[PDB]
Amino acid sequence: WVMMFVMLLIVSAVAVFVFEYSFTIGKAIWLLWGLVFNNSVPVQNPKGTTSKIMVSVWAFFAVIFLASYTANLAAFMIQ
Amino acid sequence: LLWGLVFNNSVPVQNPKGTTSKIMVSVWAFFAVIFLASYTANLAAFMIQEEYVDQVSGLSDKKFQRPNDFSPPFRFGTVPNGSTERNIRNNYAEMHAYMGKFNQRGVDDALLSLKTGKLDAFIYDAAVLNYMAGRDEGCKLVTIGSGKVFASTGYGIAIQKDSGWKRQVDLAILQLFGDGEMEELEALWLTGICHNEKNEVMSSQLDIDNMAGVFYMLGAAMALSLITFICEHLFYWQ
Amino acid sequence: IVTIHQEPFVYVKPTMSDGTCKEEFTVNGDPVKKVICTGPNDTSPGSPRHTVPQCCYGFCIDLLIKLARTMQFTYEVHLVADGKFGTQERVQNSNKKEWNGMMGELLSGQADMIVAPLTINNERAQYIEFSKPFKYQGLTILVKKEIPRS
Amino acid sequence: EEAPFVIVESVDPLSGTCMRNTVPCQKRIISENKTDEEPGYIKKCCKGFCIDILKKISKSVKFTYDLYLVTNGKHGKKINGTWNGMIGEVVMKRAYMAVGSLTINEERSEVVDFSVPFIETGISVMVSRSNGTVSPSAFLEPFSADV
Amino acid sequence: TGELFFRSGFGIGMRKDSPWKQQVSLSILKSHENGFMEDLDKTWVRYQECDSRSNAPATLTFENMAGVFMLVAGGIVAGIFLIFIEIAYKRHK
Amino acid sequence: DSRSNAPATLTFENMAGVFMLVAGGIVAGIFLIFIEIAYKRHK
Amino acid sequence: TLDSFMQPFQSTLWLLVGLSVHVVAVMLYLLDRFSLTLSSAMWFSWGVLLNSGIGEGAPRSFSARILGMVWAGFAMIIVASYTANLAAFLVLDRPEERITGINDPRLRNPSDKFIYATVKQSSVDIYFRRQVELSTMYRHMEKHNYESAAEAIQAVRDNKLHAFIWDSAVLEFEASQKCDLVT
Ligand SMILES: *[C@@H]1O[C@H](CO)[C@@H](O[C@@H]2O[C@H](CO)[C@@H](O)[C@H](O)[C@H]2NC(C)=O)[C@H](O)[C@H]1NC(C)=O
Ligand SMILES: *[C@@H]1O[C@H](CO)[C@@H](O)[C@H](O)[C@H]1NC(C)=O
Ligand SMILES: N[C@@H](CCC(=O)O)C(=O)O
Repeated sequence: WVMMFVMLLIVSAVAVFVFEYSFTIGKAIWLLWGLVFNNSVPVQNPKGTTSKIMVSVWAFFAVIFLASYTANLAAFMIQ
Repeated sequence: LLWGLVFNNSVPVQNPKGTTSKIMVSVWAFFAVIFLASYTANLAAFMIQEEYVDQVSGLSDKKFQRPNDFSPPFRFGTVPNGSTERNIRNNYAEMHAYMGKFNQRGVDDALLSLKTGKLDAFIYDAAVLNYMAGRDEGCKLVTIGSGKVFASTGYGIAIQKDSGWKRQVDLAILQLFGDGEMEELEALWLTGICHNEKNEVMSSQLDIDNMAGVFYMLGAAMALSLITFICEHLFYWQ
Repeated sequence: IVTIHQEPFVYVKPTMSDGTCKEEFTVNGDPVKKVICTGPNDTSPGSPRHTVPQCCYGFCIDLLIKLARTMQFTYEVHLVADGKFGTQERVQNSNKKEWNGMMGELLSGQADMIVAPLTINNERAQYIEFSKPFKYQGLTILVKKEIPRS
Repeated sequence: EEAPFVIVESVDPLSGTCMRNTVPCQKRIISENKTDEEPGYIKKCCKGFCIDILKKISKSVKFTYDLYLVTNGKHGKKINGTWNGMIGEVVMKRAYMAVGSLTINEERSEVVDFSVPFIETGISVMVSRSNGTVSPSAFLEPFSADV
Repeated sequence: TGELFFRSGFGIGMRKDSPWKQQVSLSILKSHENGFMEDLDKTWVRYQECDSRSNAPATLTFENMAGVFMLVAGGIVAGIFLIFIEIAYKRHK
Repeated sequence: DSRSNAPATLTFENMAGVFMLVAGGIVAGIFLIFIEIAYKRHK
Repeated sequence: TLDSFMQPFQSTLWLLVGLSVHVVAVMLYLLDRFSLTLSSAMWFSWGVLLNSGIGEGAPRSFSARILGMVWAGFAMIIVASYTANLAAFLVLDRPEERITGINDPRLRNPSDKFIYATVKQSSVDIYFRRQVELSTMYRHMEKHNYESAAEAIQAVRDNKLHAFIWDSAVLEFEASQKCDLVT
């Protein structure tokens, strides 16, 4: 949990650095926190090629992390 | 919107207005969560209780009658100078020659060739192969189906013709059968380790062989979409 | 020939009003070979002690036809009276013992062969001759399974 | 000799004989080629599934025997009108009975007289269980097209 | 349920002084090597009409999960019965 | 303590391969963001 | 070994899905101008598989409005099969054997590839050399016996012994203090 939270903060800092090339840190961390707990919360997406690729790679992280959690939990309830 | 809401809402959509629209979409959204959660759970149950299938169906398969009509030909053979060779020779000639061009020298050599990929199938006696399948380093070797003979016969004692001990031997064998000694002998000498209940081997590939249905469905869908496109174009042109 | 009512081996169906057996085909359009059986009536030979012709077909009926063509002999199949397989009992508390059913009808001279799923054991092998086995099986237990509830 | 029915081993090097619960069997050896060697046998020990049945038969009906091993061919084959192996030995009368994994068939039942069978057998095919399975429509195994 | 015990086969009973007792045993062994008794087995004994199983993965049908279909319909009918109340809510309040 | 099923909780190094993917993409992206910045200047 | 990316799907499936996403993307572009911008096709085709909201592109033509619905339905099947397959790894394991006890086929018929013994001059020896059904097991056991109970347990740890028969009061104490053995 903390091992992914530190990388979340790193990605937020990278997005802040890319923003140089109204996107503050609050919306960034909100979007990056919602994207991994099933994106449900209304959020605003950034602009340009850099923002789009950073969010797409983070979105692939979320799909794999969420699918292995439900599978592991199912194994514990069955055994 | 109503089609996207049930296949994981991903597609950009616009929501309606007012109290009526909001309540109708919220009740439909609850339908989607329950329908999607029971699908993954049911699919997981099928993969955990799946069951394998045999490669061939017996000696009357297409691979044994027409070996050249496939991939690099199927390799099967037996050891000569026995009863199975005499049985195969009188019923199948081309198959007899094809399996005789792949002769062997023993049971252990045949098992080694089958384990080292140098052979695909081995035809021999039933009890010997059952014993070899029930006693192996691991349970890699198996018999087709679940254990089945094709030429029913049994082991007997060869005595001289027109003798006087045949009736006594038969009566003694039937008495041993009626007392229960055969079960003890088979439990002592004919026991096995492998050949348990055929559970799943927990396959770890899910390659194109299993996942071709979704690609076929996508191809059919895109073909139908192109057909509808050209039909609408021809209708608008007229 | 003497047979017994066994569903996987011998079917016993009544004849029509004409007297012959009705035709019947299999799933691949080939005719089924039947024969004219003659045994007891429907219920039992006890009160209605009379015989009526019937129809026979099954696993043990088409096997006798193959033996009749290879060995070139004629047969006349009928059903056992009491409906038993055969066992040795005591008769009126006497010093002698006798068989019954299909086993006691062959030794009495009322039959020549027994085409039926008769189990080869040690007690019956001391009086008659059995041939090589035509079907390998054994004993098991038959029970009723439960229904699951989701 | 077979894998589960007739096991052949060596005698005890301490006492020079076979262990208990076994049967002493004697195979002959031919080493010389230019000259004919006098009859010389070795002493082995035979046991297995058929040996216990033979012991029980010999205990039921009183008779004595002396096992030995075949050296002419294997189970029996008819070559140019002459039977080899155990089938040929019983036919030219040097053996009286043959015990082992001999299967009753029509070609051999015209020169010998088999007994009631004590175990069932036949023809089978052995293949190696591959890592694959069967699941072409696993995605359609869930809810049918009605829902 | 269970394994097999007292394994003995079926045979044809004939009297001891029968001349046919030798020609019958030579015809049964001949019908086991040419495939004659396997046509008789797949015709009468082997059409297995109802398959058995232990795990039996069962696919859910319409009536299996029909309770979830009822929820959408119920909500929609109550919603109009409630939409009219909502329409009257904007007129009175 | 012994067991047969032994439900094992996944640790950090157990699924560390997925953490590497985000970092790798981010470093290549700047090495690619500079190329993207030069892409707007030259093209 | 938790091959996160390589365990559920094979190496050939990851490349076939990654190539089919471009086939549907450029198809939506051709279905627009024949009845979206070069950039709309790229995100919208990737915005449904990765489950992320990027851009506002949407097919306007009726001919492309049906291709997208099947495209969305194809991503849910992959994710549902991804989780279901991953759940088969942690519940199903390889069938172990482990000697069932004294009636095991490996002990009744001993060979030269399985070694088992006990301590010499104890009451385990008297139990085996007294019954006649245990004659074939005693001869194979007599030639491998050790001197004490502290040297035979170490042999099992160094893979020089296969099985060791002793009292349950002592063998259940080493199995609890040494987590690499089992009874
Ligand atoms: C099957 O029997 C034949 C006999 O016809 C065996 O063939 C001979 O093999 C021996 C052993 O090397 C040679 O000494 C002979 O010269 C061979 N004779 C002929 C005519 O080829 C054959 O080896 C046997 N095969 C098996 C597997 O037992
Ligand atoms: C076969 O017949 C006899 C022995 O049975 C012999 O004289 C003849 O030479 C043999 N021929 C061959 C080819 O074996
Ligand atoms: N039992 C066979 C040999 C083994 C086999 O052919 O499978 C025989 O006596 O001829």
